[PDB]
Amino acid sequence: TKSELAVEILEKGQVRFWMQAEKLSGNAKVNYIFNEKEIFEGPKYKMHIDRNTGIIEMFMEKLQDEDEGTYTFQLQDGKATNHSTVVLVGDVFKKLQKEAEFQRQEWIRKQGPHFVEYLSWEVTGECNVLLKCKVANIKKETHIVWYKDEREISVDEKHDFKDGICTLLITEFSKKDAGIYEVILKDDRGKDKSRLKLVDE
Repeated sequence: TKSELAVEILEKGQVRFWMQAEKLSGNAKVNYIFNEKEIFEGPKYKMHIDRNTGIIEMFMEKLQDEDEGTYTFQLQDGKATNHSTVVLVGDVFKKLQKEAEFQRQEWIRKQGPHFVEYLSWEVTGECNVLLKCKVANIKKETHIVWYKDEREISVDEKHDFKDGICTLLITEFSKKDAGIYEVILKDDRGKDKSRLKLVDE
């Protein structure tokens, strides 16, 4: 065994269980085990063996809570028999699960219109407040919608860009302008949201 069973998070948040054998014959057999029960290729687990490199892999799209536990690859090649086990319990499980969830959601988010910088505010002009954000992967069809307190606020609709700044000018800022501002980006590729609680005293 060149390396024992280990688990890492890949791009798109995929979960990769892998180990490396020094050598495989091409006639090797692997059994995959989770919490003392054999598991099989299908909608949940995908398995791969690369003969030349000795790499044996199992992939998952994400970790459900019930996926906490002990994983074993049982390897048989000729008379040689080995196993390698990883225990995914406690903090390591939580960390893997959260990292997978975060990376998967981030990859998805980025395939559509999304925020690069979330809402912030500045003062400009004659005591005005400008709300601003920075967005990316916008297309002509993308809807950009601004709200205060769940009520739409109309702005000029000129996003003749893919990446850029979106702003909302609040003229003569006063108490009536306090509230929860939101900007939604959306098209058939995805939806992203930003929020800003603007107070006045």
